[PDB]
Amino acid sequence: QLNTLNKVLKHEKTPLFRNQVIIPLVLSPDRDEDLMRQTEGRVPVFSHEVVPDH
Amino acid sequence: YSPTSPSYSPTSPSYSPTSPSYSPTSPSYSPTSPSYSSYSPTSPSYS
Amino acid sequence: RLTQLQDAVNSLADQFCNAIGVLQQTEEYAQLFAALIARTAKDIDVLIDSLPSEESTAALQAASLYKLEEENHEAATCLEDVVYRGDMLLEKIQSALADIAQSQLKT
Amino acid sequence: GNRLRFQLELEFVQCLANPNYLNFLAQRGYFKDKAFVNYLKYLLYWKDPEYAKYLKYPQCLHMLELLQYEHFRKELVNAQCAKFIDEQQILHWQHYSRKRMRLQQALAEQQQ
Amino acid sequence: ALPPPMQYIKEYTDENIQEGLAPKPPPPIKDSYMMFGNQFQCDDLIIRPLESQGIERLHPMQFDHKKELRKLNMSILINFLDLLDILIRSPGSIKREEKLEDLKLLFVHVHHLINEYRPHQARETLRVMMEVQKRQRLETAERFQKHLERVIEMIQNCLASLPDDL
Amino acid sequence: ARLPSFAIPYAIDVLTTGSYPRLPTCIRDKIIPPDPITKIEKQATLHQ
Amino acid sequence: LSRNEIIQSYLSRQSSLLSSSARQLHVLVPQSPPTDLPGLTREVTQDDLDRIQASQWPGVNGCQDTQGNWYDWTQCISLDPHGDDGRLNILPYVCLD
Amino acid sequence: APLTWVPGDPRRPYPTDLEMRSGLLGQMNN
Amino acid sequence: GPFYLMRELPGSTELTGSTNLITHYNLEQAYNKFCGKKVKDLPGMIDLPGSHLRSLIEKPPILGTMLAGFRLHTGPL
Amino acid sequence: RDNLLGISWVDSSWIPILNSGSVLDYFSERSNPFYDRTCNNEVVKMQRLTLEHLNQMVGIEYILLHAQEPILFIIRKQQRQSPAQVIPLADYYIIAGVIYQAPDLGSVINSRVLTAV
Repeated sequence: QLNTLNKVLKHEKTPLFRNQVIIPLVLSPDRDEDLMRQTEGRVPVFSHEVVPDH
Repeated sequence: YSPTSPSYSPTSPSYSPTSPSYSPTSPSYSPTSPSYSSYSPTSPSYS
Repeated sequence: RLTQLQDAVNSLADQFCNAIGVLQQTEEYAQLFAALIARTAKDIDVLIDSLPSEESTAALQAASLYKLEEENHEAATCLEDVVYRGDMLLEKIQSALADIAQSQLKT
Repeated sequence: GNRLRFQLELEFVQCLANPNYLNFLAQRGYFKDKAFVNYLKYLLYWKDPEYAKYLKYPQCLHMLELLQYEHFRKELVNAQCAKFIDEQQILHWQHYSRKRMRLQQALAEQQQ
Repeated sequence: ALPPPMQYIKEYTDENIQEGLAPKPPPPIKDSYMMFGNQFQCDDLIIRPLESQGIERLHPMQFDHKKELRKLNMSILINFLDLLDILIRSPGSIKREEKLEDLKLLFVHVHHLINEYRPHQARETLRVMMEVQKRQRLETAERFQKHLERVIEMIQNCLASLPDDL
Repeated sequence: ARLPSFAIPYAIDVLTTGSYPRLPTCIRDKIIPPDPITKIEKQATLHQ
Repeated sequence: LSRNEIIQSYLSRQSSLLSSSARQLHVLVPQSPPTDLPGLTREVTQDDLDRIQASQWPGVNGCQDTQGNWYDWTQCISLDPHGDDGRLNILPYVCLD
Repeated sequence: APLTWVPGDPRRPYPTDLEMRSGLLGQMNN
Repeated sequence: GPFYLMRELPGSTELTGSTNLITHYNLEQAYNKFCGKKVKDLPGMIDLPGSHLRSLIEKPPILGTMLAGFRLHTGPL
Repeated sequence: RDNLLGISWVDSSWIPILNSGSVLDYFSERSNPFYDRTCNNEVVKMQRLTLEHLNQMVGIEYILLHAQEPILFIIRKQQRQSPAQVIPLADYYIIAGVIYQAPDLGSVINSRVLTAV
């Protein structure tokens, strides 16, 4: 279901996505409570390893 | 299984990498005259 | 100790370089720099006054290591010979406690 | 020749002391092959003193032993593994040295 | 450029993919030149290379490290005072380069003397440590001897215990 | 130019024994599972 | 490289002094013309081996100091060479854990 | 351990990737 | 020379920071005249000599008489 | 050259000498696969203390976009038709002295979904 649900939304009329480019602004070692809670506990404290990995 | 760190790991080379050439050895500048007219992303854990 | 001596020699220079730098770049600065240099120089002297001329290190070193090997062998023998007989105690003295236990349980 | 074999094997064993290279090999699937475990078993000749005399980076030998347990190679594919092992290695190293130094200095200064 | 994080497993492992008896044996102790890392790191060498190779020697073969280190400490303070003297008279004089070069020369001889001390310390450590080990073994043996007598003391205590019950 | 301290006990552990007794053991405790005892000590502990 | 701020300069004094540091100074060691192997060709005199193990040898087994306190290589010597409250603490030469 | 060793300090206990790349196993195999 | 160490004394020199150029080149009179003038300009002298362009003059510095006389006509108004 | 998104290039010797203009220089090197030996960015390596080469006349150029002093240094590839006219081509981001190409939104999502399916 969610494979097809996701796919239909994607192929429905939408702005071009290959256009946009994801770029990271800041990486800091300070403890992150917002980031962690938002990613449901996984991947916290946006370190250096995490941007090449993700 | 390990300390504060992204809770995810992958297959092998998220991206494969490469490298430059042997640096110790290389050429020279050989120039000529005009003729005649902050933080630290180091492994050491932060406090 | 030796790492401290090397760091002290390097610092003795640190206060020279720093002193001259400050100069080129008021009286209290020169006073404290002078005191710093003199203090660390005297510390380097009293630290050098430690490591000695020294002697042996072979002739006496070799003789001492050979004697130590012999004495280590003899001490190992003495400690084991005691140990074979030490473990001997617990071996059948715990079986004597088990004989008492067997006689008590058989009643 | 045997000289090139010796040199390449020495370089490889000294390189094995790197957790990054170990995670590299584990992710690339070199450990799963039954040829690499036999190569590791053959590489145990470095424990001899005549061979250990040429080892500049000695931290490898102990690591090599772990690679024989057959559970170290199944794990370590994770990057957190290399993270943790390099953390503990550098921590042991630097803390041992600087902590001995600082403890001696602080005790000498406080006792006076 | 073209190179990656080094070529991956090859050659010896290809050889190793065999069975029972087929793999090649270990290499012999190449007692000559090798290439670990990038440095040659060839065998047959000393610990503290003589300062004669690469630099001048301002110290005679008597080399009573303790006395010469004390002289070198003095030369360095006096040379600093002379460098200040070049600053009084002519900052641009040619001697300024020499004085700056001469003080560095002195700081290097002190490190060569420190390098003599490090083996003087290796030799002393090889000599001792087994002296502490020696004392610890004798003390552990005395403890066992005393413990056994005390265990025999317990044996005689048990003998007293039989009359103690009777 | 500064030369540093020798390995000393470390070099001794290197040349004589191979089992590195330095750094942390937590590596083995967290990554390698323990090897089980045979009947020799199974029943021995049983009787103690 | 300008530095020279009163605060920046003041940090330099404390850091440099910390690494470095009535005499309470070590007893002056007279030079020995004969050494145990080359100087006195005394080779091994069992006496020398006995002296190093238990006797107090001023420079082979320890540092004498003044006031009579004897500090062995393993021990750390606390001494006050300058006439000031601050005391040079010399850490152990051997430092065997 | 270096006296000045610091968290940013590059020197490390493994054989170091950079030394593996310039190392014979890395180049001679290629 | 058993002592060693013991390096060269610099030797006295006349070029020093001591002598101000006032004394070094004997311009002690130029500085006095400068101080006197400061206590007391070219534009003022020019405005006094005359009634009362500079960029054009700077740029210039960086870089048939009978017919001219007769050509006078068709002006002066 | 198979997939520029799946390549990473580095040089440990260059990593200690790194901060701002240094980044532009490292990218400028040559061996970096992303850097072209043609275009205009090659001729800025030939030019000296240039301060406006991308405007008056134009071409493919590489310019730093956002910078964090220790590690993060993002570079953008522009194609100018004329002065005051910029067309962004791609973005290459350098994390810890390791250069990657910024993944597209749609391309990354689709490939990773294919791995999941």
